[PDB]
Amino acid sequence: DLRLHLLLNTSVTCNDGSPAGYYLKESRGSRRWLLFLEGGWYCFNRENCDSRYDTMRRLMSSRDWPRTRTGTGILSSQPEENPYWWNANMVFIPYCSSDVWSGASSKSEKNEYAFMGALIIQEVVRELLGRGLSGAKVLLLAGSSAGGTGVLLNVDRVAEQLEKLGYPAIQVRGLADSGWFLDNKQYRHTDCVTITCAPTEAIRRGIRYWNGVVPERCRRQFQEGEEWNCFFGYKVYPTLRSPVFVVQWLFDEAQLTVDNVHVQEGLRLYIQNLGRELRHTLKDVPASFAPACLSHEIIIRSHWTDVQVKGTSLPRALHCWDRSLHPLKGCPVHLVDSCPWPHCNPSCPT
Ligand SMILES: *[C@@H]1O[C@H](CO)[C@@H](O)[C@H](O)[C@H]1NC(C)=O
Ligand SMILES: [NH3+]Cc1cc(-c2ccccc2)no1
Repeated sequence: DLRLHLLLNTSVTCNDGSPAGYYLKESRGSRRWLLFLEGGWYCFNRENCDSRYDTMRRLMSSRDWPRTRTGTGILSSQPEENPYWWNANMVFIPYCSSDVWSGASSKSEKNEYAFMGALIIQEVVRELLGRGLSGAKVLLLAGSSAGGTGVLLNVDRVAEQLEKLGYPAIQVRGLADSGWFLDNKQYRHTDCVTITCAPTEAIRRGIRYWNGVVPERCRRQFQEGEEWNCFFGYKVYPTLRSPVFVVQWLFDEAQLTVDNVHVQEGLRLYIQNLGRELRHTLKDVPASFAPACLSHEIIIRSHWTDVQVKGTSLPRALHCWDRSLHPLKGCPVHLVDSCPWPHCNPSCPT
């Protein structure tokens, strides 16, 4: 079990002004630290944030959080469940800012909600430095779904934070799971009039509502009013300096949802073209794992050890990545299926 700590800086808050926090399991022997960002979509105006507060309140508030959590998948401390990093220091950071971890805005007389995701990450890192992170050799910032996109938005800022604080020896790296989306043509169309709003338009509105922040080099490329581009992995990844491993199902359920897909020729060609386009964007990503499955998230699932690409599991590929950061015979790090239909890989989740 990981133990809850609410942030000592009470000005860094969840949506409703309650303190943000983190769950921690220390490993005294180890100089490896895993900081995991939870996911779960977002909200981008008063009306759809109010709805999220009624029936998804744990994603908006710490008032009802439990005192402990069990570590699962890559956050497990049992080598049988976690062949990769079972002896690491483990941190789970709950997602309570509804801003894809991009926001820097406080609740105030003009703001019903606070959107502080970017500041929550920075404050967790601080307070951890007084609990043993100051002795680390590797900090892996990982996350799933909205948390995976959050890795891409925040990994270089964590690296810059630690450099300016006087810790040049800690190696910061990223692991982005199910956060690599395409701003592609939808299978059926609707103008943005919540349910009808495409992610490009929803994120453009959200950035303005959240006071959202994107990595500096990407911001400089796309400039004012076009920062939404940096929420799409294939556009922001080439601007990053930190090593980032990309995990992405070729037919992600969240991607199909935003494409208005729920089989005849038209839809067959649409689905096959989606897999080809995703594979094309990963062509020159040297650390990646992309199976031809219809699913969503993987790295904190207990059975994450079961899926393989070309005979190599995800825990193995991540271990091969570690070795490469010290090509390797029989220990690959770029693993992308070429078969073109969901579940053409027999190891896909059921
Ligand atoms: C608390 O967090 C706020 C928001 O990031 C920051 O401006 C302030 O400096 C922090 N205070 C301390 C004492 O760390
Ligand atoms: N939790 C799923 C999720 C997906 C997204 C998302 C992020 C960027 C672009 C399109 C969708 N945000 O959250």
